[PDB]
Amino acid sequence: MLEDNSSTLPPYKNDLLYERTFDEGLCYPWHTCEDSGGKCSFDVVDVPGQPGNKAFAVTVLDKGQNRWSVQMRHRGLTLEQGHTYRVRLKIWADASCKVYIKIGQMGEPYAEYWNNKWSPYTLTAGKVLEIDETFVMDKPTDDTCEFTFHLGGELAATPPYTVYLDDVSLYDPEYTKPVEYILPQPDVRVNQVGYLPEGKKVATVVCNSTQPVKWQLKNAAGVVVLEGYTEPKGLDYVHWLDFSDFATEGIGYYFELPTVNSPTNYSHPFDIRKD
Ligand SMILES: OC[C@H]1O[C@@H](O[C@H]2[C@H](O)[C@@H](O)[C@H](O)O[C@@H]2CO)[C@H](O)[C@@H](O)[C@@H]1O
Ligand SMILES: O=C([O-])C(=O)[O-]
Ligand SMILES: [Mg+2]
Ligand SMILES: [Mg+2]
Ligand code: NI
Repeated sequence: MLEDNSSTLPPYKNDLLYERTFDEGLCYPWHTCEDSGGKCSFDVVDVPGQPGNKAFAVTVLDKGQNRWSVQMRHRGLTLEQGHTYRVRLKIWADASCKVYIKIGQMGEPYAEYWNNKWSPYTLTAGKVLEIDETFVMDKPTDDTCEFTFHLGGELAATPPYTVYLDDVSLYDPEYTKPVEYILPQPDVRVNQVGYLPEGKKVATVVCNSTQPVKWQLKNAAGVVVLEGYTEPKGLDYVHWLDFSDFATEGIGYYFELPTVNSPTNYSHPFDIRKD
C-alpha cells in the first residue's frame, strides 16, 4: 500500500510525492542520477537518535564537473498553474557541504518553479536543515517536473560522505493522487506483497469498536506468532496495528481479529522477506 500513515506530514493522498518517510526501508520512486563525472551510491538507513525512523541516504563518491553531476530526485510531477504548493523536508550530511534544491522541468529548457530564489543551502556536518514553506505555480501547467537535489561540482565536500533525506513532502490541497478502484477490502489492511524484516509495519484496521481491539498475527499454518491490541485513530472506526519489531521472515502470514463479529475479520496474506 502506498499510503504511509505519517503522523506529522499532511495527507498522503494530497502529496505529489509517492515516498516521503522511507520508514519501511524502500525509497522508490526517489533515485540518484550521475552525470558529467559524478558518482554516488544510495541506501535507506536508520537514523541515530530517531528510533523507528529511516532516511534516504546518498553517498557522494565523486563530485564530478557540475552541480547536477550528482543528484537525488523524484520525477513524474505536475505543477498546476494557479496552485499553491507546500514544501517540507529534513536534510543533513555527515560532512559540511552544500545542496541546491529545486522543483522544475526535468528536460530543456529546465524551467525552475521553486529553488530558494536560486540559492544553494549549506549543510553543516550533523546539522539538520528543515524546510517548510509555500510557493505559487504561476507558470502554465507542466507535467515534466522533478523535485531534485543537486550535490555535485562546487557544492560538494571532499568525498566520500553521505547526505540524508527524510519526511519529504509536496502538498497541494487541490491535488489528489491518481487512483485505482479496489474491491471491498477485509477488516485488516496490509501491504499486499509485504514487508522487509527491518521495516516499519503498520496495518490499518476498520471495525465497529471505538476502543482497542485484540489482534493476532498467524503464520500460513494458522499458528499465532504475535498478538496485540490496536490503537484507535478516528472515524466504521479506523485503527492502526503496529507490528514493526516483528522481523521473522515467512510467506503467507495473515491477521485475525478474534473478538470482532465480522465475517471479514482478517487480512489478506502477506510476506516478510528481504526481496
Ligand atoms: O543530459 C545530461 C543530463 O542532464 C541532466 O540535466 C541537467 C543538464 O545536464 C544541465 O544542462 C541543466 O542545466 O541542469 C539539468 C538538471 O537540472 C539530467 O538531469 C539528466 O537526467 C541527463 O542525463
Ligand atoms: O489537481 C488536480 O487537477 C487533480 O486532482 O488531478
Ligand atoms: Mg512508502
Ligand atoms: Mg523516515
Ligand atoms: Ni486547478
